[PDB]
Amino acid sequence: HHSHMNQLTQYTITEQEINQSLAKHNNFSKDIGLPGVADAHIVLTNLTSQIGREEPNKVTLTGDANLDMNSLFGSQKATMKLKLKALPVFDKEKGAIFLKEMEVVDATVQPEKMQTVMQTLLPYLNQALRNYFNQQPAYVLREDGSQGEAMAKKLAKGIEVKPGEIVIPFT
Ligand code: NA
Repeated sequence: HHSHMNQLTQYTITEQEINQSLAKHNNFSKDIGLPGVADAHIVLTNLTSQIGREEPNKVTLTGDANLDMNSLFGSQKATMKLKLKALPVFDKEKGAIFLKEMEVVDATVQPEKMQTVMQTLLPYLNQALRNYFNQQPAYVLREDGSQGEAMAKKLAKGIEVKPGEIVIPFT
């Protein structure tokens, strides 16, 4: 019965909850690189997370990107599979979890000639990613959801990353 808080001492956010939230909040569509030389517009979709399985305190993400790579002489479409890693950090003020310092762990690009361009543009993509996800939270605690979530917002004593899920202690 919904009148009883599942958990009384903490609140838990699963990989699946983070994924659905990202699916809502992730609208990453940015320009990366050097206009007129190697300048890509990149849209990131389908971000799926893995919580705290490698580095105990870090999160991993897989996603797809579509790119339009541009130069003064033309453009070419590219697609990309990415693996990313980030550091979840809780902002008490906003009652929100941010995936900070996001960077590309591995990437595969098609077509082939776009492979070397993207390797060069990697640090630009890293910049766009961490600027985007440093300010767009991955998860925001609401007051009009479960009572547990309401209580996390009010009491949250930071977060703790465990295998498979993010825990927000009330204590
Ligand atoms: Na940027």
